[PDB]
Amino acid sequence: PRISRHRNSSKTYSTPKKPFTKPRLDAELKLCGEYGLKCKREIYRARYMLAKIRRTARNLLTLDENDIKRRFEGAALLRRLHMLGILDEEKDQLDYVLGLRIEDIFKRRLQSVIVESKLAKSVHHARNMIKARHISVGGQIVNIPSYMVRISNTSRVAIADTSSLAPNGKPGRTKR
Amino acid sequence: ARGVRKHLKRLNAPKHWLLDKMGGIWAPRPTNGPHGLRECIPLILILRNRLHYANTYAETSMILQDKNVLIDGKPRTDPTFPVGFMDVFEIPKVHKTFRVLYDVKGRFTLVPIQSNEAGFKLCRVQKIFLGDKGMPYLSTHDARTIRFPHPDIKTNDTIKINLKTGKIDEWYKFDIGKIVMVTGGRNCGRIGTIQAIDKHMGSYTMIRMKDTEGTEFLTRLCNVFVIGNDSPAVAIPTTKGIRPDIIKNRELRLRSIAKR
Amino acid sequence: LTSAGKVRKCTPKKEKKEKPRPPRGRAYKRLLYNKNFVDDTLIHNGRRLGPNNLLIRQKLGF
Amino acid sequence: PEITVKVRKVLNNPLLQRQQCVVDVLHPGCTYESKEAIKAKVAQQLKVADQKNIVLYGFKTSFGGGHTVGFCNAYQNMDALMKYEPGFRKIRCGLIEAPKPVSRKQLKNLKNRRLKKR
Amino acid sequence: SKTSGLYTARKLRTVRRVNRWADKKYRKAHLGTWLKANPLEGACMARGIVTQKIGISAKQPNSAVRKAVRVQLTKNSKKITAFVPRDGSITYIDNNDEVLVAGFGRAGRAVGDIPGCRFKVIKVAGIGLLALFLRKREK
RNA sequence: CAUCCGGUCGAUCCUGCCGGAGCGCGACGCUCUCCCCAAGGACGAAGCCAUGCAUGCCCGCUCACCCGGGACGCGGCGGAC
RNA sequence: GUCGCGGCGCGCCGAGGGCCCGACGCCUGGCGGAGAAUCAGGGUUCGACUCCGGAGAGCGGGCCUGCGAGACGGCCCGCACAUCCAAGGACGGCAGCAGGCGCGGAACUUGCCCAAUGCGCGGCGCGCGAGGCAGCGACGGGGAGCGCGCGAGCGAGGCGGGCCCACAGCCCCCGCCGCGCAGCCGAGGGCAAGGUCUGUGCCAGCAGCCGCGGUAAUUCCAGCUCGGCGAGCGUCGCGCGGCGCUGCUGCAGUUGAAACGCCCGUAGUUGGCCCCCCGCCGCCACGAGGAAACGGGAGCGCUCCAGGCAGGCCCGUUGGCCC
Repeated sequence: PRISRHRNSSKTYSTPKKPFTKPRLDAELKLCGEYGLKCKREIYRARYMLAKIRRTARNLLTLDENDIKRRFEGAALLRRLHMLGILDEEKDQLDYVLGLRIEDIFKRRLQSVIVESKLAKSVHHARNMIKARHISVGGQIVNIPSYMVRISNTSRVAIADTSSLAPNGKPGRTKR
Repeated sequence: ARGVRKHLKRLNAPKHWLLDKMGGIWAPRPTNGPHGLRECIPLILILRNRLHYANTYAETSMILQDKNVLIDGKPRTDPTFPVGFMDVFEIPKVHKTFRVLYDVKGRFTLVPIQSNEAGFKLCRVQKIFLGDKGMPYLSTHDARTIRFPHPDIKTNDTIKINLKTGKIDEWYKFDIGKIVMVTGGRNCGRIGTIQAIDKHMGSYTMIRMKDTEGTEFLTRLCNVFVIGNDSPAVAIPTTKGIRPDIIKNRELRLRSIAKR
Repeated sequence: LTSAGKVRKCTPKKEKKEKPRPPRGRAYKRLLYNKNFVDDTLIHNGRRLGPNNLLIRQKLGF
Repeated sequence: PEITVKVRKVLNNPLLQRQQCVVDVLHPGCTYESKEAIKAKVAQQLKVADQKNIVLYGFKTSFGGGHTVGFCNAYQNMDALMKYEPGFRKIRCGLIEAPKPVSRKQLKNLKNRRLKKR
Repeated sequence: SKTSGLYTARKLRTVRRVNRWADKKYRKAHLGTWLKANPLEGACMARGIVTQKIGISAKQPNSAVRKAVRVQLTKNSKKITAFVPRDGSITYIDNNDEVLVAGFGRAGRAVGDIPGCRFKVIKVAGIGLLALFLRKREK
């Protein structure tokens, strides 16, 4: 049988219901320039994550307030969202969870965080920098632009001392 | 078909054993002896998982071949020897001895004991039967068979085994009020006093016992093991079967992970 | 069936025009962004226009 | 370029006379020059008194960072290493040489042929 | 209609079971008479050796001579007439060449002007027919 | 985690199917810069099989030209998993 | 008789037994569940395949051994189907693993090894095509690329050294070099993207459907641009969704398809109002009991992610709980 056969796998993205719709295409392209997104598949993965969360809150909210269930899981969902920075830490209500949008999830992507921190000039520049392993999420080198930073980790993010700046000074173009 | 099965698959193995899904495609096949598969846990699992004294099964066999560990005071070389409730797992070379009890979440737990506590182990008589010329015999949960029991002891009445002379020491009979620890099912791992026993003649005597949280748990006589009279008798785990709820355990988990 | 493929064998052959190789990946979508949204210099002539219009073209080269 | 090597959760194992632990080797902007280089550094905390007695295993180096974690098997005595050791681990260290290549297919072919020859 | 009573489930189950058969779609999918009729015999593709070649006049209004090869499937020795897609691609097909034929696309219905033809050639002599048209591979 | 849209007409409103729009999971074509996980002769042939291989271990009982090697057999246990 | 119970078999005696709440027959390109696909709610279809139970080793049978086999990597017989042969005889059984042929639309190496995970046997480890390790492999799932900037960089590679490994290798870590690289389907609609410029002339073709082409083809065949999706994209067969076109929610029956020509009528289904306070039935709630995986779902930064149960001086660190 083998251990591998036992391993789970998942489709983390939702493809559209109509794939040639004019409104969806326009917003997608506007989002694509905004966050330096590689393919619509990355945008799709964002919609999926929001839909899971929205449904989880929806079910807990249909359950009556103070029903054991909302206490155990609703507190957990809010905690998780506040700790990834998707949700404002003041809101802290399950009803607010429903009113989230994919853009806000995309905002916590490191490439957007690097740009607001300014460690790079553009969202394009942020993607190239994170790829070159220049970025550090805090004592840890990050090569993946997708990385979603936790709200606490944002301050820890800095260009790693070993990199293009403050270093050997001789990699790539400098060597020749 | 044909004869017996000498292999156990990892996902078939009991959940309380907490074996890794990707850890292996096979699990230790527990052997027969004093405890059955549903109500046992292999000796290799205590030494490899909780104790971590032996890195691999091979190391556990080497230690066992040299009689490093003694259960019930006897050095046993069975990696798959079944271990269950009140079994005294004493490893003298490491200098540490503990009993094997039940955690609130139902996994078997190693609870440290003093030298007096190490000497004796509790037992539960399943029933008293007549055989071999009519002599009565009492069969403990640990399958220990004792000829000629004192007449007062009845079915389901906890008794204490010397384990040095291996004889009955005393009997705490099962009755209303006496403190018991559930051994199986949803309430497994919970110590409570007996509020009432429902006769339910025909099948399944169902007993209700309540802990000091005012919460009554209803469990049939099969998995009710008396642990002293009103006194808890033998030392009990630190949680003491007080039934922590899911929300409360959520806070405890978060405090533990607060530490880095 | 003696007339099979009558247009294909007698159609004239026009060579593929050599072109600046287009950017690929996120870089293509990034260059598609200037056209679609912020910028708009290439896609407008006093009003919105289609990407393959004969008026957008000739004004943007081809 | 400094290297800091620490032992965490060491285990007393009189049965196999070993000292199981987890080794955190910190080599920021550096490469530890092999496990033996940090074996002496691990020996300092372990206090075994013989670097050879210490066995080092599973030294995963984290992606990019200088936090590498490796299980440690500093046997308390030499007899333990002599006995309770994966023959291959003993071979990796260089404590013993390896046996000359054997087909194993021949070891099974020999079994098949030796049974047929009654 | 809609008999509804707390204890009337059996009547409703029977009605659904009997009535569901009425749709052509349930019958073609589940009666399975079609499986025996299907030349493809429950396969996406079938391998058959070309036994004949012909030109089928396109159904009016559209007029052309669609190019097709009559092929007997190797699997069941069952006749199939298969359209050759692309422009002048019957030149690629040769009699006795051996072809892989796939459904025309309407699940057993003739597609477009071609009359009563339910199959199309996707491969000739181990080489994809589209690739032959696109000049990816030769003969 | 609630949607439709083309085709009966001179036009129109219906019913009604036809065809599209989504996801699978197999085939087929074309193509493929790296890394991770991962299915793989089930699909009306439970058709036929060349070769090699998948079940041994023990040392009870040693008068087999090293030794107390532990041949070989006898025994034992497994081969029913 | 059996391990035993039983028409299980045999005598003996009766006439039962089953059935529109579908017996019996027949067919099944029928292993069943845990589950899976799709999915507002309800639903539909599949369940060979990972776990559990069943069944079989070409086909029927029959046995022996053992505690347990009607065992086939045991035996014996017929039956097809092989091999050898000095011609008397001998002898198999890959629905075990690799590998071969046939067949089909369709499917991988005659590898390497017990180091783990188990098991058999031993007390100082041996056996294992169970299993692990490599190769093959766009079944698929997941993550980063083909630049950014206007000067600095990376990693794809290449080479050493670690790390890893039964031994390699891969990963990862380092020095030293360092050379980014896109397809596949379309642009009349539905359906996002020229009413371009060629050829051609109801031909050749295209087109799921509407249709297009017969000299000014928005549709073919090509350059041209553009659009979708993306290391993938297109086609075919099917499942599900769409389809309230199967309808319990939730269809329709004057005329679109559809009230039996009528009345009686049993089975079936459905029955007004009434008693409070009990007994059975459903009924609702909450238990207990018994498999995990799976699916949820607590916690945990596998660098992110698909993952996995981790981790870290830790609730007796965890691995809860629901189903």
